[PDB]
Amino acid sequence: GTYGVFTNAAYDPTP
Amino acid sequence: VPTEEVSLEVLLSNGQKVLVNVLTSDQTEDVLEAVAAKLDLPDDLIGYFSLFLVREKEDGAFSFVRKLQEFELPYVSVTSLRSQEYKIVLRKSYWDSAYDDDVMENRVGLNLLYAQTVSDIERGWILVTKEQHRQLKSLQEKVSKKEFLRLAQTLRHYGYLRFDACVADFPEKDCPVVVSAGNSELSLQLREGSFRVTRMRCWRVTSSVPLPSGGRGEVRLELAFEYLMSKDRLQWVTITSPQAIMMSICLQSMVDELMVKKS
Repeated sequence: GTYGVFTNAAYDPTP
Repeated sequence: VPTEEVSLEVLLSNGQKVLVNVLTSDQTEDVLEAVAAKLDLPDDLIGYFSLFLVREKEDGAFSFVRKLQEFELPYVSVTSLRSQEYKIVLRKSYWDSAYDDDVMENRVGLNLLYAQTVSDIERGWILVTKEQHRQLKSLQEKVSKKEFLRLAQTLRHYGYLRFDACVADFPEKDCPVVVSAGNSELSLQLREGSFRVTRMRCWRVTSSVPLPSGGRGEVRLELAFEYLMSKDRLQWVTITSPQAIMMSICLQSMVDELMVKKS
């Protein structure tokens, strides 16, 4: 897709 | 599109022309392979490079519109715009400079990296001072392409993609900014902010409806990313840019590369 929300697979909230 | 053989110009980052004969119905990978054949780039290095649609500005600089996807027909992609300002460009398409080692093992790969790095410096994508730039253009004559590239790898924003000047709501609403993507982050030069891809929970691309020309409609586009500013604190940062989709593509590409590495 082009518009809307993209989930970030690389998100890492570990500080 | 009816299948027909045509001539397609593909530019390198510095504007050098590579002319290939392809089919109107050839997809991105087919065109990429034809370009690689014309340049004598080995098959095993093709995956390190991609084709991009760009707008060439009066001064010859490129504003990147999108990376061409697998399903696209590059001839159609560029021709359908009906404007000679739009071009197809070949450029390295990975982010971690460690991969430069693989590319530089081949003469043609090394030549391609050298060409785009020289142009990156010339166009201000790589950030040097007036004096440094002076030195570089000198070193350029005096050192090998390999030695030049090894030095370039240490320069500020080597490996980044720069976007046209736009605005963002960080740090304040409607702040003029230059955004660049690279090294698993978005850089916002307002002062500077550095937003790590691994701290973005998601991002969103939004567009207004098409609006009457101020014979082309106009659209207000935004890229917003949801950033972990500190522990348990998420904050949306919004960039207003006609290149929001290209920014989104870069974020996805950077996240993808991190995941591939992780695996």
